[PDB]
Amino acid sequence: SIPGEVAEQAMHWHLELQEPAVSAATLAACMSWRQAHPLHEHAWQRTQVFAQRLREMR
Amino acid sequence: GATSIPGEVAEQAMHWHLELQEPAVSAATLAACMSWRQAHPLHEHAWQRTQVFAQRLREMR
Repeated sequence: SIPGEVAEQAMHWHLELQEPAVSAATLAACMSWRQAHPLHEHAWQRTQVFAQRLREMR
Repeated sequence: GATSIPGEVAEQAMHWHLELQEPAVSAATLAACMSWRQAHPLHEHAWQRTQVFAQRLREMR
């Protein structure tokens, strides 16, 4: 149950962290988002879990 | 016209955009949307252009 705005932020940061190469700026930014509100962190965690499950099904 | 999206890609792009418009989205739904975007360059591109035009349209309402 992630609110839509949190979800799009969650998606944008997850996708950035999937690039082959990530900048320190982007990391710093991702972490700041995660740390800014517990729902950010929760959204991040759950999205990690299902992304992993999804890959295991391809 | 100005480069269109193949029909099946657009159909998927509309589906994923509308899912993300819901007041609440599941993590499963995010993971699926991301996987689609990542599966082919056309998907990601369609997603981005669709965000752009949806925003423009909203500014016209």
